[PDB]
Amino acid sequence: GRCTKSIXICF
Amino acid sequence: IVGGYTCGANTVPYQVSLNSGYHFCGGSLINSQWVVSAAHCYKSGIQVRLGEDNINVVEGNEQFISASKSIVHPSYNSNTLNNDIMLIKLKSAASLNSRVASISLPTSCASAGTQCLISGWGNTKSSGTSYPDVLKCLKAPILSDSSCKSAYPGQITSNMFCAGYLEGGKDSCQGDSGGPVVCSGKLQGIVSWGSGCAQKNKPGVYTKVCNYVSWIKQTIASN
Ligand SMILES: [Ca+2]
Repeated sequence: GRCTKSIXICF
Repeated sequence: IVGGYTCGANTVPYQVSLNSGYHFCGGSLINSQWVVSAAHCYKSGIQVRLGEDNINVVEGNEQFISASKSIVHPSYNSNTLNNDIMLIKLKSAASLNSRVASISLPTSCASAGTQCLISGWGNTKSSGTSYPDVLKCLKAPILSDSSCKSAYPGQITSNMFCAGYLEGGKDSCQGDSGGPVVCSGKLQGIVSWGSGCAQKNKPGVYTKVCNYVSWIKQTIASN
């Protein structure tokens, strides 16, 4: 799934 | 950064780390007082760390400066990630030198095929988790509109672009968000999202900074 590339958001 | 290389200390002098007791996102210094990052990196209590190489050791050349303003784009959509841009104002101006320097904003958008430098302290593995001490770098091309939309149908807005490698193995990853995509000396991209990291047919997606130059200028001028 698509996720932001931050530590530690998915959709 | 997956499939990249060690940049070398202070070779990417506009790269900053956003720190809240740990590194959580990157950013790009665009003048002595202002950093560009991703809207999804927003939180209270951000400390901007400039001049970093090893983020876990005080080596010299670091400047730690509190964020005094963190301005998420008013039209940021947390579900679609459209308008994934944030401006951070530093509490005091950074001291600019060879190891801490600003990166130019674009005067026009970049074209497909153009080589860019993507950098950060994010995960270096496509499967599992390994976080580096030192800054990693990757050279990656901008992909066409058609390959980007094919990879992510119904998800790419006019404010996004793809960059990287459809064969897999080379990408930005978790912890790189907010950091720079610089192409011929211009900040064209902000690390935003993707399906996993370095997966086949799933390139990185980046905020299209050329669409925001006017907004950035207007926002800085009024703050
Ligand atoms: Ca350090």
